[PDB]
Amino acid sequence: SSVSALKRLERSQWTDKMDLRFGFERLKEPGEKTGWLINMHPTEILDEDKRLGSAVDYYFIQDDGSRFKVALPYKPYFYIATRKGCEREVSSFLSKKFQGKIAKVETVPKEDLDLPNHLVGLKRNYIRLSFHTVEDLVKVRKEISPAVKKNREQDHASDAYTALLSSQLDNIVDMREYDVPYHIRLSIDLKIHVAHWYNVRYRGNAFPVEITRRDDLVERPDPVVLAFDIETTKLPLKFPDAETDQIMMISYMIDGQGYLITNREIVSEDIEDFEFTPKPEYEGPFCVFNEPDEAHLIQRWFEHVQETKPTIMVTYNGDFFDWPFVEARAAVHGLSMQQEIGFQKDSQGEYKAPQCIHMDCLRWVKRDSYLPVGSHNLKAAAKAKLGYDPVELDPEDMCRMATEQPQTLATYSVSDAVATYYLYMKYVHPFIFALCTIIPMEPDEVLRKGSGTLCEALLMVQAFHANIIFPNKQEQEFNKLTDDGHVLDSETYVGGHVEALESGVFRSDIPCRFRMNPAAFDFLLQRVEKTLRHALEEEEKVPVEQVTNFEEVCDEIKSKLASLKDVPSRIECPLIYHLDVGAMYPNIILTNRLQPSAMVDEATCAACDFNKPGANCQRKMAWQWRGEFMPASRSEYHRIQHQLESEKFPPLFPEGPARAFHELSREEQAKYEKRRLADYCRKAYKKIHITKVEERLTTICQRENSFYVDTVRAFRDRRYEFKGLHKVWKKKLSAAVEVGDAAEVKRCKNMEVLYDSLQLAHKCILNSFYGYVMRKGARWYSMEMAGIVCFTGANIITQARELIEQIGRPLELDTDGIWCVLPNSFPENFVFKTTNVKKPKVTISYPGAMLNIMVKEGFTNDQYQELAEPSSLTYVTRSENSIFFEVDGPYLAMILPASKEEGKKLKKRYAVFNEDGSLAELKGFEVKRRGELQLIKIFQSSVFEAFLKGSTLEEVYGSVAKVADYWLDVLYSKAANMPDSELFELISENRSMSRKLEDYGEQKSTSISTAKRLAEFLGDQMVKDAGLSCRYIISRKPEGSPVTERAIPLAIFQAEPTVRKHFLRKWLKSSSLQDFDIRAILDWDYYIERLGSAIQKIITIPAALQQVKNPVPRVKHPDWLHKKLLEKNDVYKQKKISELFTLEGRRQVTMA
Amino acid sequence: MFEARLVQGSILKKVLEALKDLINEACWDISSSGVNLQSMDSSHVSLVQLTLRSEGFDTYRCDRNLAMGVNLTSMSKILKCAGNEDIITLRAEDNADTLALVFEAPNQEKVSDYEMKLMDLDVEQLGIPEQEYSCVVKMPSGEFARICRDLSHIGDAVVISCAKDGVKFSASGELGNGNIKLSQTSNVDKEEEAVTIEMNEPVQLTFALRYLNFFTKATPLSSTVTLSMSADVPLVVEYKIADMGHLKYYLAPKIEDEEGS
Amino acid sequence: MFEARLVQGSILKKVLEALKDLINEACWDISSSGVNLQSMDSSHVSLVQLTLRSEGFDTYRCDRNLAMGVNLTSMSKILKCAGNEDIITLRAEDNADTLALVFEAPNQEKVSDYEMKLMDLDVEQLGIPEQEYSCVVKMPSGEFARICRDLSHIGDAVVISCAKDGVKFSASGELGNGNIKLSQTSNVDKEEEAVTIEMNEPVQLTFALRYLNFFTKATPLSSTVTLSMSADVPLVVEYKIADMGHLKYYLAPKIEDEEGS
Amino acid sequence: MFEARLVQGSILKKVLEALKDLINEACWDISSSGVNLQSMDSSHVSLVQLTLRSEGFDTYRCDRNLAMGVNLTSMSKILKCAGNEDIITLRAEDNADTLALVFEAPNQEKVSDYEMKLMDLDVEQLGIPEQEYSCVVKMPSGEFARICRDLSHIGDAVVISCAKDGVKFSASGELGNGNIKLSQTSNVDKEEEAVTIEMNEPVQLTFALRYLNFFTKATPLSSTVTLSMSADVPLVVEYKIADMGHLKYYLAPKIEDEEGS
DNA sequence: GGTTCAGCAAGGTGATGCTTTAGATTTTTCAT
DNA sequence: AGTGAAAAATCTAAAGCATCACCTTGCTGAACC
Ligand code: SF4
Ligand SMILES: [Mg+2]
Ligand SMILES: [Mg+2]
Repeated sequence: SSVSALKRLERSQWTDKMDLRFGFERLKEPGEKTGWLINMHPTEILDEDKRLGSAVDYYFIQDDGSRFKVALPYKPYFYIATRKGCEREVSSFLSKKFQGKIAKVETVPKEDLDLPNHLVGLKRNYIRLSFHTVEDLVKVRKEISPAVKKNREQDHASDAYTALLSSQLDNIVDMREYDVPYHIRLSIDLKIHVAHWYNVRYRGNAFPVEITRRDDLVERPDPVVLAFDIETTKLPLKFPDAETDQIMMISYMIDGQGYLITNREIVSEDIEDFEFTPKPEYEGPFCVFNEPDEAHLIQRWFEHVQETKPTIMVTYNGDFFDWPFVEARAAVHGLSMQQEIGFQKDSQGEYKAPQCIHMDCLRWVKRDSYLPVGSHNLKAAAKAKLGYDPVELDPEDMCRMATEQPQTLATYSVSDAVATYYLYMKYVHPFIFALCTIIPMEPDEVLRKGSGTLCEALLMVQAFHANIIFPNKQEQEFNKLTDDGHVLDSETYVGGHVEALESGVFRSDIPCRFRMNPAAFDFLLQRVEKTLRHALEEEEKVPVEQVTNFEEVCDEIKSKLASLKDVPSRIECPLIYHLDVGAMYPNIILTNRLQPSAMVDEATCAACDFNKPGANCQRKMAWQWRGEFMPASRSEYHRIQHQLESEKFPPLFPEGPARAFHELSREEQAKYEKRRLADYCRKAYKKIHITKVEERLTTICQRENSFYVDTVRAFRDRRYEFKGLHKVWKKKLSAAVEVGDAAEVKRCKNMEVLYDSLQLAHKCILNSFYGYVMRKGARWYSMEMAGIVCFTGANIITQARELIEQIGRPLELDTDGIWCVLPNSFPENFVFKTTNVKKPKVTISYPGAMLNIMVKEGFTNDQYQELAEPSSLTYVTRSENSIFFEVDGPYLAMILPASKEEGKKLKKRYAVFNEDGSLAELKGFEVKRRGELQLIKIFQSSVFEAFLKGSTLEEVYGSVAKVADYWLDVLYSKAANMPDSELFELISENRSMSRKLEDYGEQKSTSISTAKRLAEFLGDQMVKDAGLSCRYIISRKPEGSPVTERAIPLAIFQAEPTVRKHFLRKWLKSSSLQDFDIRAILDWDYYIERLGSAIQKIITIPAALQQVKNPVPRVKHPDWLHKKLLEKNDVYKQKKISELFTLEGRRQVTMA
Repeated sequence: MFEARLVQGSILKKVLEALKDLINEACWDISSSGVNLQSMDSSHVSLVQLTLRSEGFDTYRCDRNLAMGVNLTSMSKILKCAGNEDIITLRAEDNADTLALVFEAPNQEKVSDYEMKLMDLDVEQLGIPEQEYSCVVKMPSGEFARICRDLSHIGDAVVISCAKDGVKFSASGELGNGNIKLSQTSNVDKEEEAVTIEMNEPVQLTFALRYLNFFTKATPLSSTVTLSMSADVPLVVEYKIADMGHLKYYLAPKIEDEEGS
Repeated sequence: MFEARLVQGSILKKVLEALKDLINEACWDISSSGVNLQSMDSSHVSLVQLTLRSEGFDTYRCDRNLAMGVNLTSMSKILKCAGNEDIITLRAEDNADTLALVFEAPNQEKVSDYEMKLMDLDVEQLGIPEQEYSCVVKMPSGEFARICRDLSHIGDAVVISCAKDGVKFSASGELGNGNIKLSQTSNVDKEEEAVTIEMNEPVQLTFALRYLNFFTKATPLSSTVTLSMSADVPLVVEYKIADMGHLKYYLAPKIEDEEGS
Repeated sequence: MFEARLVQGSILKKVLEALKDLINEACWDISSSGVNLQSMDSSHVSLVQLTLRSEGFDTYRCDRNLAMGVNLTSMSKILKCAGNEDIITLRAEDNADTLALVFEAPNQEKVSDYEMKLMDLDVEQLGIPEQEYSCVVKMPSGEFARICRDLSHIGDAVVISCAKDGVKFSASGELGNGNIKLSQTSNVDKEEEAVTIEMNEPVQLTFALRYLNFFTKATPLSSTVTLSMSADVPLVVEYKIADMGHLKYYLAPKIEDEEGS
């Protein structure tokens, strides 16, 4: 293995010489130096002993830019727990199996997260096996893993035998840490966190590197950040190719100074320096370099990156169109991006340099920016966050603009660059680094990786502060046995309760109706003094005796609420609210003391000897369980297991030997067993899938280890601490802007941006806990925890719905929060003139206080305790009721769709529009997915931009009727007036083709038929490179044949006309036809049915549920809704029986 | 210890198959006067009243008043086990909730006996007041059930008018109007094909035909149905199984929203 | 208006019962020759004609050639209200803007009116190419319908061929090949099973059997099917008895001229 | 070269309807001993044996032992066009890879030949254990179909007892427990509705009513069915058709876990 | 007064429309 | 403004089941010899 060793050696000094010329000179001199951490990457730095070893290099920046790189040796980690009392000989066998492959094997006791009888101090102990290098680790992984899986079944069988009794390599019982990476485990055990000021001590060469945190320096230096963006030539109406097309312009943005390099081969003339300033806080200084060809352009780019040396490089969708194009244009011109700036593709298709963090704002817009889905492009993000409109330009017409005038095209390019760079540094750069101070991951991977693994990184940090061993990834278990005795097929927690109780247009100017029950109002009149008292004493944590102005706001409350009693039925303008905690669910963990490692059944709870009634050791909580399973019994499973033993069976390996029962893997025999039972109960038991829905109660123990609880506690109150610090520094800025103290105002602006970013990142992770818990297969995922949290969320939110149904018209129940309306005569927000000098004004929310007393009086819990001082043995008794349903403010509009059958509930579908017309949030609609048809996209945009017109329901449905009448009249006239060239783009649908034509086998579908037509177009040569996603339309003239066999591509229509005509007559099965124009072969019935289903499910059915006549009378209702509507409006009505016949008695068959 | 003999066992089949389709639960009452079933719909609109006495039940004795809340979606799956000529013997226990059946063949070749455990529930009681109940008409059950099943497709509700010129069954529907007239062919010695119509005033009242479908399922019990109506009252329908008893079934109407203001 | 007198009205209710899947909406044309339906189906394949001559009925009464475009399946749900022994009586109206149909029980005590407002659609009339076909066959519709519903479900395509000795119907499928041969009856004078074939030159055609037993199944209106057939022409399927029934189907050969290969 | 005649078409048409549910793929055996079919069902619990002796056919001349392996659902799909009166003929050749068969009528007019292909798969030929039957009941098939569809609704696991007094079916379940007794009929000399009891020692075991329904759907084969049982053997169902042959079912009982029993 | 053939009620049965279960396909969601 | 893969909603074919018109059969009544 000397050749691979010298290869990875050459890779090591290759990256080292790459970074030495790029500015990151090594820590080779003995001394002590400060720094701020930037990047983290694995490397293969050796030692002076010439022993093979993997190391890791950190990158440290300075406040003046005298950067450096520090490489320290560090071996990877691995844990194996073996059989008790015989762990010496397995470690000696492991050490003697490989001369020096293993680096060190040692054992130190630890604590298990789910070991019962933990009060007596029980211990479970692993052994640590360390290798000197990572590829030896993955080699041993591939060597041992199937043996581990097979021996795991042996250990499982042994456990079953032990349970029945209760009723050399094979000495290893389990193993962990095969999925944690190198750098990740590195940080987990050393606690070295990106974005923290550090100092390094390194005397001599034999000594390792010492690193120490310097956290008192709360300021952060600005890294040199280069944001860049390409534009490429292209042939029209086609995605550009990287083999023939070339770059006409690159635009880039380094630390406030901007440059633009342009190719003069295609561009007609030179470009002068210019200024572009959209807003006074966005400066646009720009210099222009012009090179004759693409080779000199990319050479100038490479040398300027080599000279300016940016640590962080910023793109927008860089991993998709940018890097393959520039890498291929380097490769064409005899160069490569590996050899001068070190940017190559990784295994996952993403581009990560060893020293320059390639960072992509599109993934942040997708993940954390809370923009509506389907609105993730750069223009939308710049309008939503930066508050300005980027200049638009058609890529189809940009090629002729590249030769007509270069100035406006240059302005577009630099506008793209400056939008990317300011959307970087104003919002997401301190946001990412604030996320980075708590997440132990290098910046490119912490932007790329998903939400669940971010929660995983935080829990691994707090897990190794608490010294616990990591649970593995939760695999799928084959043929789980129900306690009733049936094998399972699917096993699910609470099914995501979503309900659209009403549908209609809702605004702050519309007059809506209220049926007000005065009983809740009689409750509120005698509650409201204590409700505002508790709101001021808890949400502000100040005593009520501090304020003096209680009486006049109380009198305003009384006047408004008393003017609410005067009539139940009333009509005014409702304010639109969103009644919820932003993530109630973390507080549901907090106030219930929930954690995924402390929930068991009654059996092992009774096995623990410290059970006691009337104590906090035994608490129970409710949820509901779902299981789709197999109705066949348990004894029959042993019967069919015995009948499937010792017989001949076809091997899956071609021309293989006679296989037996023992070496069969679980998945193939699992499919065989599923087929056998599906055949057995297609005949005898009348069913194969039984869906049992039941309710369950779980007992949650005390905190054996409270690691999942104190993380959320400390993270929540550190979030509130950072919020308070940010507000304090915001007031400092709000005085400093009129102080006139430029350097100080700049530094406190930096401090308040830093504190705002920490607050925003903490808010995002607090929202991320729920998204982590709601998936299966996570390394800390408990089934019962997810069920408990979702069911208690449902119960609390339907209690809130039950109360709020009487103070207005609540609309949409959700797994996130009530989306409702409230009357405007109902008071909305109170300002308090408070004599306290720390706060002259206090903003308090009246629905917020009402929901706070709702969650306080509804749920009183005595399990909360505080541990202040262990020395005095004190224990204060108080209850934590921190469910803060924060009304986010009165919105401008709310749109709900309806459903296409009688009485079904929608699935997370609505639109919420904020006050300034900006689309606040959208969920569950057709614009979410970029596929389907774009015949529907323009209609949906033109209807959602047109609900903000008019004052009454008649006027808003008049405007929507105008929009739908326009678009259905374009459709109904067969789209005749406009030119037809864009119509082939507009109408056609584009479906991807993932597999080949022969992978599905004999199954035939629409995409299979389209691929067959494409094969019949040219031949097998197109099949050889059939990686293109197929576009198609639907034929009309062969009626009766199903639409799955009725798809024709548009590739036939670009061919030369005679073969088009002949082979179209071959397709349509009608050789007597005469016309060839695209007017009649379009299946306009299917298209108008699609647009009809859209206009039914968006507009007309909610209109019928909003007691108004149909805004589109030419689109008829469904039969059920037509029946219900024609039955409702007729005053002739059905009278019940309790009124026409009196009551004579009530009885029950009582027990004697 | 309750017994209830029935030699002509098809009539218990015919009553029980007419209450599965719109009653989920009805509570049988037993007393010395016989067996009664006074029970409302679960949709709380229309109500059943079985009354069977002891002059058709051959072997029959009962000394105590009690009730059993039988289920109707499951009892009419275990009574068609007998054929159309078997005899049926009900049995019950004082303290147990188990109702037993005995199906005996008339030729003594197939003997079966059944047990069924029951449950206790909590329903309401709606006693009837006594009124004029005029506009009484007598029709064949087959013709009335046939026309009631027929009018279900054209309309969803019916207007019934008892006037001098026969009886007016006019169903109201979106497609068309279907109306039925009954002629007074009183010059027939046979009571089957001769209808009797007596009245005190012309009465127009409307009813739900979607409930009239599940209503009219009790076809082959009596050869002649007797239906009667008045103003602002539920229609009364008697299916007289003259050997022991009769099915009275009461259907509440639809009315207007009084005088608007 | 064509409120004609019928001695028995079973024919109309069963042709509406059977043709509720062939035509989704038709128009009733009535002229001095009687009633002539010519409707083109939903899949736009065949043109179905029904001729019910006025002299076949008891009486005719119309102002002029009247075409009423009543939805064909809508009034099929209401036409089975009448019995097979029910009759349609006679009435006279000249300016009726709403068509009513009269229902009269065989015992002449029940009368009914079923109305339908006048709504109309204009359907283009298609010319019918008519000439002397080469082969006309005649078999009772019982066993022909029986084998047509027992051989369409083994194969989708049939080669139908006519020769002197016996006409054959050959369909292949994934479970095998089947074919039917019919000989000639010469010593048989009874109508119940005689298969008479008038024969000019042997013909071969290919057809889909799904359309033949399902969308074109109106068997009991007549008792003997006659198929007219020739070279390069579509099918002519005839259900024909006397003046009481004549219906016909025009399923076309959906065979291409070897453009697949 | 094989040839067979049937002067009746009921039995060969109805065996395929009787057997298509348990068996999807079978292996016929044609020889001088006749027709043999031993088969497992697709769950490998129940055993079937279709046996036809050579003397039952009108003329039955063959060559030698041939095992042929087409499936059964295709055969039932293609052959069910024959009625209960059409006469049957089948012919075959060794060199030919297909087997022909005509459905002909006695008037030599209605006639249809079908040729069927040979798809080849050979299942294992297991030896059927033949032992004594301790209890034999010979009872009508219509009453057996009625009692199986009777007990299908109440429960799923039927317990069957054979005793001196007769046979006793019993059904457990959540909707009650039913008990049916059938005693000896000694005063009835005619045997198309009576029962016959051969008795050695009392037995009782549990069987699955879905499988009993799958056996009892062979009911048009014979007016009587011979159920028989012995110690722990699969329960055997004998369908004594005629002198033509037998159709024998064998069902294993289900093992009840002693735990919680 | 025996006979006998037709009339009619009634069970069995093929055919049918609505309902319910089961397998393949897209769609959302989550990781990247 | 990318990608891939899994859980769930959706679409489609086949079996269950209650119902209806019709075929065949047992009981019975009135004309006949
Ligand atoms: S809840 Fe049960 S298992 Fe947990 S500590 Fe208490 S007694 Fe032990
Ligand atoms: Mg770009
Ligand atoms: Mg771009």
